[PDB]
Amino acid sequence: ARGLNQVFLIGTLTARPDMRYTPGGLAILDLNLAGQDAFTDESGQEREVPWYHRVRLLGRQAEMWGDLLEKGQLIFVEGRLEYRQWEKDGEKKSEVQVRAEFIDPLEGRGALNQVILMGNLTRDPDLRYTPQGTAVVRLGLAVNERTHFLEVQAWRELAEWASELRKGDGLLVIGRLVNDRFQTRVEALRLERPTRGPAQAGGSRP
Amino acid sequence: ARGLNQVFLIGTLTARPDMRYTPGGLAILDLNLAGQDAFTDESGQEREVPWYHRVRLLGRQAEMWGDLLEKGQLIFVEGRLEYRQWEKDGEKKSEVQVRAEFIDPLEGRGALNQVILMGNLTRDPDLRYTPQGTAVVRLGLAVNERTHFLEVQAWRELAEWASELRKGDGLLVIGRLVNDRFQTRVEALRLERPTRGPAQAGGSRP
Repeated sequence: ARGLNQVFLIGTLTARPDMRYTPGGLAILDLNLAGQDAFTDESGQEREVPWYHRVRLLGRQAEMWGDLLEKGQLIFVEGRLEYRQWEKDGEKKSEVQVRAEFIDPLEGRGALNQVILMGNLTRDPDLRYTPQGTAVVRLGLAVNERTHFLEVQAWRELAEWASELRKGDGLLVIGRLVNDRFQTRVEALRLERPTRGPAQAGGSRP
Repeated sequence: ARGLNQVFLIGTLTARPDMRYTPGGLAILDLNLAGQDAFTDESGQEREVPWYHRVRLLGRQAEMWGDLLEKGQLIFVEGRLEYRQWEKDGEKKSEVQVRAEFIDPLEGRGALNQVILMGNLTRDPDLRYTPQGTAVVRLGLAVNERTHFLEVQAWRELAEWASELRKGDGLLVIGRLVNDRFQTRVEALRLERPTRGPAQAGGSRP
């Protein structure tokens, strides 16, 4: 594909979902989900961070659930990232939220956070280093599967590789959604550069 | 969702793709991809297995690439699993293949195998144990996002949990696609049971 925007989550409801409708009649259901990621590796030496994401469900899906979800329920989400900007208003000029296309409450018997995107860089990479000497890069990505602008961050080896990218380059991103004003951004676990599609005729050749 | 069928791969072409058309004019392009998964964990004690999957691209996508792919090219695939059965013919009565909706050749500068499914069990679980005493279960899953029948396998803790499932139960599967007659099946890395949708009125109540 050219523009790809996919989010998969599995977290627990932190409050009872509260229904709501628009003046015209559109059902809107916001679910606050929490879970955690184990950023650790090797034989320990690291640990694991928590995440809290509000996911929005609209329409008939919102209509069939906005009444049955109890605080503490484990839920599976299949959705995408939504970018919105305005004047005035909010916290701030803009926000990125998770939009649920579907949801499926799961049995708890007695967390998953994955994101995959593909777009174009909106500006040149920004490589920086931490006091300890760890490479870190911030990337601006434009995704149109309106256009959505998303922030991505990568560390160490990946950061240094990404520092060689150029504004406008295509980028495939695979990672997890993270928090922090306050901003929802993507923490890249994997990065690849898709070579552009087939090569036209060309005036002077290439 | 109810029926979910998503496959994501990143592997290297093992031969130059060979174009082909149907009598009516449909473009068909088969790509043979290879890669490997590191089934290992903890401080070693394990290693990593290889995979070879033929992915089929049809139509205009097949038309725009079936000429530019060189043996050795790294490719990203976004697709789904396809089940086909017949009489006579093949190897054998049936086959499961990966159907590519899109593909994106990637720059190699100078592997990914993930599957997510949701369907219903077609029969009761089959729990077995290895000589070493390791729990292993084989599950039959029916997915309709025609219906596709897929085989799934899980080990240890997951296998014993899955042995408590019943024919007809809903199941969410997250794992990797594996080989081996010869059969393409799914190796579950994660399993969850989605509680069925909202509860009707009910004659005697439930």
